[PDB]
Amino acid sequence: STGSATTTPIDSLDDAYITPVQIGTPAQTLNLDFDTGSSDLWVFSSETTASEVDGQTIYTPSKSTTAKLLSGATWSISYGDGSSSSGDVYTDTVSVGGLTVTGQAVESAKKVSSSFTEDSTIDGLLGLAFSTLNTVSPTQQKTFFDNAKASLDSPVFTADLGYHAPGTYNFGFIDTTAYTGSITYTAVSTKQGFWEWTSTGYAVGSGTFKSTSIDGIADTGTTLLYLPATVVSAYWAQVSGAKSSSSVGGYVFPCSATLPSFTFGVGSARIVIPGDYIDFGPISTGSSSCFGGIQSSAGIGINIFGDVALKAAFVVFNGATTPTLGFASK
Repeated sequence: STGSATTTPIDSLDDAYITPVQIGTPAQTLNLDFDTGSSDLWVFSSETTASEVDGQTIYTPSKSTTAKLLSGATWSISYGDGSSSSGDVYTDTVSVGGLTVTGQAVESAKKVSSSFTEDSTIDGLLGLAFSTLNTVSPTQQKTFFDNAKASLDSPVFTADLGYHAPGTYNFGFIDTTAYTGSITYTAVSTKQGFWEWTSTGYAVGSGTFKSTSIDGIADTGTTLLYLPATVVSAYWAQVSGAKSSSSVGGYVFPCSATLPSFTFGVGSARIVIPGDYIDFGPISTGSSSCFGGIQSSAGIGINIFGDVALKAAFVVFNGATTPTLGFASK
């Protein structure tokens, strides 16, 4: 089997991407944030505290003839941005782009933090990291991909995120029309539960490539590119007037700037992030200070190849017995 679904930016900055997901019988379609940095499929629901729901579409398990309470199971998750959610668990039929999993754990939120409430466009998350990170207790549950894997034509999924445009998540096949040149594959460590890999270096604009190992995670659920302070300083030093602002929470730059590109290494291959991808717009409405899309990972504890990086590539998440990651230009 295979599946193919379009993923759409939630706003004009590509802050996140939503993908329609069918849950239950008859189908209830919710728009979920596919997150290769976490491993829980959770949804706004009829159980979510009413004051914490503001415009989201909810899953109502009592209206699904295939929903079953997973008795005694609870979940609770905290994300890198400080947001969180928790609740109980149902199993139900879940379909993405024509690919169906029966008996998928659907984690129903009883509580969500303010950031989730305030984002009316995201109805929940669909985790695509390794199932070892799944938070369901006392019986850990499998991700949608893990459940689907054995049925797929090939044990892979691909992320093809758009810049200010829709893109695609495919399951079970590699669309050879969706990228240019060849795909370069690189080793993955699953020791921390992430799609963790090592970039071979970077360049800023038309500058020379610096060969240096940068361990980080491929994370579709993180907006920006978070890299070591040395690398980030070298980038922003090429933008007149750019500075790190403790009050804003990262590097800002004059909105009048033209940003240089940023290149990262994948083995001997190179992925180029155009400068425009690094512009996250005014820090507040009407400001002439703009927020940068490359930020320091210092104090996160891990480097994160988030959407800023991934949307410059066609990315293969290869879930074979020994997982790997592939990157192609597009």
